[PDB]
Amino acid sequence: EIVLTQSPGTLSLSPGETASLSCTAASYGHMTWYQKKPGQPPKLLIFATSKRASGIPDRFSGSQFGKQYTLTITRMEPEDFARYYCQQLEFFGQGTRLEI
Amino acid sequence: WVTVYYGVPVWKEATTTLFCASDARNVWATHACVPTDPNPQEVVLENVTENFNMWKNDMVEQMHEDIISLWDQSLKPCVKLTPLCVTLNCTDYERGEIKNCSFNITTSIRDKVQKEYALFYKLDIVPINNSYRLINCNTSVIKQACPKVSFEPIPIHYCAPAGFAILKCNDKKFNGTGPCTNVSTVQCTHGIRPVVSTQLLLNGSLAEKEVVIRSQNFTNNAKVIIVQLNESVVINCTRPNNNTRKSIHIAPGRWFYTTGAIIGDIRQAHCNISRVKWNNTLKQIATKLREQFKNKTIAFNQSSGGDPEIVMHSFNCGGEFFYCNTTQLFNSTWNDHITLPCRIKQIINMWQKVGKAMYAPPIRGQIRCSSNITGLLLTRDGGSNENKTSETETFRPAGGDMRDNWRSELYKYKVVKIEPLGVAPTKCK
Amino acid sequence: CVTLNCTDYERGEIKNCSFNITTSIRDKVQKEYALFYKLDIVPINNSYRLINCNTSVIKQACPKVSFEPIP
Amino acid sequence: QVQLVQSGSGVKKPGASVRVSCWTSEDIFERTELIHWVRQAPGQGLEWIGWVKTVTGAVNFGSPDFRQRVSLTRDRDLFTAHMDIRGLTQGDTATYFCARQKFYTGGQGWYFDLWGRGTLIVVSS
Amino acid sequence: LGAAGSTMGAASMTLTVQARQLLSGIVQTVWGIKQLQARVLAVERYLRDQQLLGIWGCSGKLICCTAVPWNNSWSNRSLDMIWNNMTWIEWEREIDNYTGLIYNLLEESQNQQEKNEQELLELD
Amino acid sequence: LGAAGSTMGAASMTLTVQARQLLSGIVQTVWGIKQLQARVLAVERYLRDQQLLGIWGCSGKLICCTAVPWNNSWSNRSLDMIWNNMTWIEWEREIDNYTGLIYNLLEESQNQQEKNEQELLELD
Amino acid sequence: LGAAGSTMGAASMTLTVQARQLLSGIVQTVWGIKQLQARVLAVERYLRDQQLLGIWGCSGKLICCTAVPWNNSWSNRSLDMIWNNMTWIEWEREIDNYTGLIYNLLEESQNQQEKNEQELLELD
Ligand SMILES: *[C@@H]1O[C@H](CO)[C@@H](O[C@@H]2O[C@H](CO)[C@@H](O[C@@H]3O[C@H](CO[C@H]4O[C@H](CO)[C@@H](O)[C@H](O)[C@@H]4O)[C@@H](O)[C@H](O[C@H]4O[C@H](CO)[C@@H](O)[C@H](O)[C@@H]4O)[C@@H]3O)[C@H](O)[C@H]2NC(C)=O)[C@H](O)[C@H]1NC(C)=O
Ligand SMILES: *[C@@H]1O[C@H](CO)[C@@H](O[C@@H]2O[C@H](CO)[C@@H](O[C@@H]3O[C@H](CO)[C@@H](O)[C@H](O)[C@@H]3O)[C@H](O)[C@H]2NC(C)=O)[C@H](O)[C@H]1NC(C)=O
Ligand SMILES: *[C@@H]1O[C@H](CO)[C@@H](O[C@@H]2O[C@H](CO)[C@@H](O[C@@H]3O[C@H](CO)[C@@H](O)[C@H](O)[C@@H]3O)[C@H](O)[C@H]2NC(C)=O)[C@H](O)[C@H]1NC(C)=O
Ligand SMILES: *[C@@H]1O[C@H](CO)[C@@H](O[C@@H]2O[C@H](CO)[C@@H](O[C@@H]3O[C@H](CO)[C@@H](O)[C@H](O)[C@@H]3O)[C@H](O)[C@H]2NC(C)=O)[C@H](O)[C@H]1NC(C)=O
Ligand SMILES: *[C@@H]1O[C@H](CO)[C@@H](O[C@@H]2O[C@H](CO)[C@@H](O)[C@H](O)[C@H]2NC(C)=O)[C@H](O)[C@H]1NC(C)=O
Ligand SMILES: *[C@@H]1O[C@H](CO)[C@@H](O[C@@H]2O[C@H](CO)[C@@H](O)[C@H](O)[C@H]2NC(C)=O)[C@H](O)[C@H]1NC(C)=O
Ligand SMILES: *[C@@H]1O[C@H](CO)[C@@H](O[C@@H]2O[C@H](CO)[C@@H](O)[C@H](O)[C@H]2NC(C)=O)[C@H](O)[C@H]1NC(C)=O
Ligand SMILES: *[C@@H]1O[C@H](CO)[C@@H](O[C@@H]2O[C@H](CO)[C@@H](O)[C@H](O)[C@H]2NC(C)=O)[C@H](O)[C@H]1NC(C)=O
Ligand SMILES: *[C@@H]1O[C@H](CO)[C@@H](O[C@@H]2O[C@H](CO)[C@@H](O)[C@H](O)[C@H]2NC(C)=O)[C@H](O)[C@H]1NC(C)=O
Ligand SMILES: *[C@@H]1O[C@H](CO)[C@@H](O)[C@H](O)[C@H]1NC(C)=O
Ligand SMILES: *[C@@H]1O[C@H](CO)[C@@H](O)[C@H](O)[C@H]1NC(C)=O
Ligand SMILES: *[C@@H]1O[C@H](CO)[C@@H](O)[C@H](O)[C@H]1NC(C)=O
Ligand SMILES: *[C@@H]1O[C@H](CO)[C@@H](O)[C@H](O)[C@H]1NC(C)=O
Ligand SMILES: *[C@@H]1O[C@H](CO)[C@@H](O)[C@H](O)[C@H]1NC(C)=O
Ligand SMILES: *[C@@H]1O[C@H](CO)[C@@H](O)[C@H](O)[C@H]1NC(C)=O
Ligand SMILES: *[C@@H]1O[C@H](CO)[C@@H](O)[C@H](O)[C@H]1NC(C)=O
Ligand SMILES: *[C@@H]1O[C@H](CO)[C@@H](O)[C@H](O)[C@H]1NC(C)=O
Ligand SMILES: *[C@@H]1O[C@H](CO)[C@@H](O)[C@H](O)[C@H]1NC(C)=O
Repeated sequence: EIVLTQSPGTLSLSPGETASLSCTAASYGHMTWYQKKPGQPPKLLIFATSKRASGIPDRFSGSQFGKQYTLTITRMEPEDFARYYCQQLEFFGQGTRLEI
Repeated sequence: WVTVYYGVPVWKEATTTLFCASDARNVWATHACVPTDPNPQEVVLENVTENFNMWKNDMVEQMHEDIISLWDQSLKPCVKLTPLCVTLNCTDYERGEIKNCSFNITTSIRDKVQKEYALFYKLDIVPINNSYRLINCNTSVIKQACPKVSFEPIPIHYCAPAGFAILKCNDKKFNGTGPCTNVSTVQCTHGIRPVVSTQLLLNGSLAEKEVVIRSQNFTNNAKVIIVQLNESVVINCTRPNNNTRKSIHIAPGRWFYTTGAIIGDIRQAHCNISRVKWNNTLKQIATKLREQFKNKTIAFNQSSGGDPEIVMHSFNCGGEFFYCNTTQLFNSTWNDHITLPCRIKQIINMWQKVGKAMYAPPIRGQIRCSSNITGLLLTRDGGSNENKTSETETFRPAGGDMRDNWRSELYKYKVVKIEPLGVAPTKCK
Repeated sequence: CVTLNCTDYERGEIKNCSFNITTSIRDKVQKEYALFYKLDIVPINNSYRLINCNTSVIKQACPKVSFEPIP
Repeated sequence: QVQLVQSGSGVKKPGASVRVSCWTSEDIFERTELIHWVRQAPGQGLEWIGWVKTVTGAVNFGSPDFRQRVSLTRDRDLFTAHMDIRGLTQGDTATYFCARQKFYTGGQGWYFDLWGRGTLIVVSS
Repeated sequence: LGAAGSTMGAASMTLTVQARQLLSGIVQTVWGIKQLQARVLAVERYLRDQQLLGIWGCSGKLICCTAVPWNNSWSNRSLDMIWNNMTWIEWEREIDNYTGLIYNLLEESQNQQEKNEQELLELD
Repeated sequence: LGAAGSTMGAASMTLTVQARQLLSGIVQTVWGIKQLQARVLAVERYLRDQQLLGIWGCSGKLICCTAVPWNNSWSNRSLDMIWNNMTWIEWEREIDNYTGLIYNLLEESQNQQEKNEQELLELD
Repeated sequence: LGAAGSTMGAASMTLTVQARQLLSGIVQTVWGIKQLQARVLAVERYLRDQQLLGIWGCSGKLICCTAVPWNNSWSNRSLDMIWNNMTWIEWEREIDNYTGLIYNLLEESQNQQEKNEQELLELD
């Protein structure tokens, strides 16, 4: 069983527009989101409870209401064109990347 | 018209310090507690339900602070080991579990310092040649328990202050969370004996019909699941040897005690638990765990971790500290006596408090212990992203947090405050 | 509470006793003397120890504290 | 973004062991409930390795291979933790990271609030 | 608290029947410290409630008359609608949003206004 | 306690005359600790007695009316037989075996039954 | 204490209006010790005043009737002379020299004599 999966995986973006990413997982429950740039550890963006993490200037948010969670990325700012991952306790998604 | 009433049977969740009460100094110096009422019967509140949460319940936190405080109050004035923290020259007398070590002791309440010897366990020794230091003769302070002070758990009752009440959940198989539909109230809780153990819980209350398992979040592997049996599994434990004790003068008013001699031959401490009851117990637990996890094969895979206080099963016996090999118990798997070598330690890192430790005095052999074995503290072993390969859940023994031992009993209680005033409309002058 | 070398000054009820004192709030320990009663002395030669310089703890009353019974 | 201090990078021969340390400030250490370790091999997503509990030294693992080859320990006097990996293979080349979780209740999930910079462990001929 | 299991209408007698306070009085070295503090708290809570009854023009009564009409702007229910079916636990859930208003009104109408009239009657 | 020297009949006036409580109120670091505890105890005892008077339908009165007939099954004496000759100290020796019964009866007849009737009168 | 700014005549209403006690109840490890002692003191002061009202034949009233005539041997003033112009702060300055006499008189006339008459009325 693949407990946690992530998609679209590869996203073709146009800065100024808002992007969205999502994860689905077995047994539901809360799930977090993180993002990284090459050479760095990932930063927390979204708390498992969908609360925004400190240090983020109100760019990322989302909701569940199912086994799925979806968040949006405000204006597709290039500053956030990081590799994104979901986490559900011991499981991670394979991640996604935002590209222009 | 607003009519004023007094004596209105309502309450709200509230936190307040609970009063200590007894059935009638050691550690549990309950002579300082107020004896409970005779026939301390409860009141069943028909048509009253209440919402409980054993992992939020502050009664556990208060209990935690009392047990620590009492332990320190009783150890505070006792002889220090610290003045003896010197490097010693030691010989080897299963090998050399108990060793005869010696030094030119600089205490002995004298200027004319002298050679003296003592018998210590290897378990408390850090090699430093054949020289050594004790494990807490480093950056920590060691005090010895007073020879006059026993631990003596004693059942302790906690009582609401007047103006407060304790609501008890009597709803069969309640898991400590959410609404309880069988609620009754008392001024005081039943008496709960302090239990000092890891991995397996000792005598305490049992489940009503079948083993029940409780968790704040069963899918969160960082949490420990508490398993409450509906029957006990008795175990006997001994130290089948004889010994003597010797004193060292540390301070003019204080003596330190070590083993003076090994009498008869040397034999390992061990426990003997019914094999049938144990095997049935794990099958019952696995059955209920399967319901919690729907339908996976469940295995018990021994303990793992670092420190032996967590890895080995531990318990107090009289004033003695036992660590036992439960690898012989947490075995096998289901998808439908036993002898445990043990070790005796003298230096105890109680409460896992950094910078402090207690030294236990000798009991001169003949240790005889027993317990009921009423429950397990378990954690799940793992899981990770996998390419749809296989399954089977496994569990291991857990411990080190005394609040779970208390929580395993306190889960049935909630503290509320009584608010006797209120109004309602009628008609009046 | 050290062993001291003492002389005899009804005989020698009050005696001048001495030792290389290891307190004196210093590393450079020194000889010092004091006058004590024989009544508080256990012979240990002419050496001795005090009666409670054995298995008991001795504290001195603060010089600023009187007893003063008071009704 | 508080950083944790890790042991450095290096190359090991197959069968070798590596000591991966992670030190932090005394308050950062004390406010942490769990120390997590993760692995990110080049081209791979993030793999959870396991955790060690900050008070007891208790552990949990992702893969059973880590359960057998990786020892996760803690030291409360030093305000450190370690990941001792034995039996290294070329398949274990990855950046290894230490991170810490400040979260303690049910319903919260697992967190990486604090991070080290990662260490690159290379295993080769 | 046995009375908690029934309606507030039933409690027109069971409040009275229950009667007994479970607060201070008749119901009433780390452990020594905690016990002393618990005793002090029971006293403080007891007196706070008694002082409120006093200021409202009430005394050592289980049931007390007011001089304040019920206001439907708070909660508009028939009397049967609350006395039957509803319990005291349920009832207070709405009153929590009005209690402060109610208490201020009780003080003025039942006690302050009445005592000023009585002083005039005494001098007269 | 000067009144202790006479009969309970004499005390029909000397209880009243004595009046003053010798408990809390108007009469009212190891020593600091003991003094604080003594003060708390005086308060607790005071309130326990006042709460009993309240629950019985009594108030801040030296003499209080009941709604409970005397029961000769407890102690059968003429009134003159107790008020004359006997003192209060002597009297309580028999009452100790009935006090609990008496108190429960006082609560119901004088207060609980009367307050329920008054509520009906208020609504009427 | 806002009422402190006016006359005692004005206070015939402002005492009543003020109403609320600033003592115990509704208003209510070195710091832990001091806080506990402060709480105990508030209770003691509260009860001392309440006990005095009780012994005088007074109850939980802001204004209470006596059975003692004013004595001009203490202070001979017209009523208008005190109620107008003078404040309560000023008034008590003279009463401090008579307060003890007054209190003893209040106890006897309003409570002790009346309670003895009531006992006779109850037996009658
Ligand atoms: C470990 O910790 C995790 C948290 O990290 C807990 O997870 C929560 O578990 C509860 C209980 O299952 C979940 O609550 C459920 O929410 C559902 C809401 O979604 C509905 O509506 C959306 C609309 O888009 C639908 O897509 C979706 O399918 C649902 O329809 C409720 O529906 C659930 O049940 C309720 O409604 C049904 C409707 O018929 C009733 O029949 C039920 O009786 C009930 O009323 C339920 O409320 C909660 O969402 C979980 N959290 C998260 C974040 O997923 C774990 O439970 C916890 N595990 C343990 C063992 O403790
Ligand atoms: C679970 O029950 C056991 C069984 O009672 C409790 O501990 C045991 O209590 C007995 C009490 O008689 C101890 O016996 C001791 O024997 C020595 C022999 O000389 C005597 O001197 C002592 O005064 C005492 O009688 C026995 O050793 C002791 N065993 C242990 C393990 O302490 C046990 O405390 C209960 N545990 C809980 C959590 O309730
Ligand atoms: C309970 O007692 C057992 C004693 O048998 C303790 O663990 C045992 O430790 C020995 C030594 O490491 C293990 O044997 C070793 O096996 C490897 C396998 O390749 C071999 O190479 C070594 O030369 C040696 O033989 C033994 O298997 C192991 N047994 C178990 C059950 O783990 C055990 O730690 C004790 N546990 C507790 C909680 O006290
Ligand atoms: C308790 O934990 C031990 C390990 O710490 C478990 O033993 C391990 O079990 C796995 C699966 O059976 C073994 O893997 C197999 O080894 C054979 C050896 O030729 C191989 O042919 C298979 O393809 C597979 O690799 C593993 O070697 C074994 N490890 C040891 C040290 O024995 C044990 O099963 C656990 N207990 C329970 C009840 O699960
Ligand atoms: C709630 O649980 C209590 C458990 O004590 C049940 O009452 C007990 O019923 C047994 C039956 O023989 C009696 O022997 C006990 O004496 C009863 N307890 C008490 C305190 O009297 C009670 O019936 C349960 N209530 C509900 C609603 O299930
Ligand atoms: C857990 O159970 C297994 C299975 O019975 C034990 O392994 C057996 O140990 C006996 C000991 O003499 C061997 O003769 C068997 O051949 C072993 N079985 C296998 C399949 O190897 C195992 O030792 C038990 N674990 C513990 C700690 O007792
Ligand atoms: C719990 O609720 C039930 C009904 O909701 C109560 O039963 C009522 O009891 C009165 C007592 O005389 C009867 O007149 C009613 O007819 C009963 N109702 C029904 C539907 O039979 C029961 O008493 C409640 N429990 C408590 C403690 O009040
Ligand atoms: C002690 O007892 C004696 C008698 O037993 C009391 O004397 C009585 O006092 C009243 C007071 O008016 C007289 O009327 C009686 O005639 C006296 N009796 C006799 C026999 O002379 C005396 O007062 C008692 N002491 C106290 C404190 O009451
Ligand atoms: C302070 O004193 C002045 C006068 O001494 C008070 O003023 C009086 O207020 C009443 C209120 O209705 C008026 O009727 C009087 O005519 C006012 N007097 C004068 C001379 O104008 C003032 O109120 C006092 N302050 C307080 C707090 O009472
Ligand atoms: C004290 O701690 C240091 C830390 O590494 C250790 O090396 C040393 O052996 C310890 N000494 C004792 C007696 O434990
Ligand atoms: C077990 O916990 C769940 C949590 O939602 C609860 O609904 C259920 O009723 C509990 N079990 C019992 C016996 O109350
Ligand atoms: C578990 O499944 C295996 C599969 O072959 C089976 O052999 C074994 O007997 C099962 N265990 C039980 C208790 O039925
Ligand atoms: C287990 O619990 C029973 C309960 O009565 C008790 O009598 C017994 O001593 C306890 N201990 C053992 C080892 O049976
Ligand atoms: C591994 O992942 C691939 C992804 O498509 C999946 O098709 C395959 O079934 C998975 N596992 C196995 C054992 O085949
Ligand atoms: C201490 O006590 C022992 C007991 O016999 C005695 O022999 C010795 O002389 C004592 N020493 C002093 C200083 O009193
Ligand atoms: C209160 O009224 C509702 C109306 O549907 C009814 O369902 C409920 O059972 C009633 N409760 C009681 C205690 O009569
Ligand atoms: C009470 O009556 C007895 C009867 O003999 C008598 O002896 C006694 O003196 C009387 N006591 C008083 C106080 O009158
Ligand atoms: C009180 O009377 C005196 C008489 O001269 C006057 O001066 C004073 O202002 C008056 N005070 C008030 C408050 O009226």
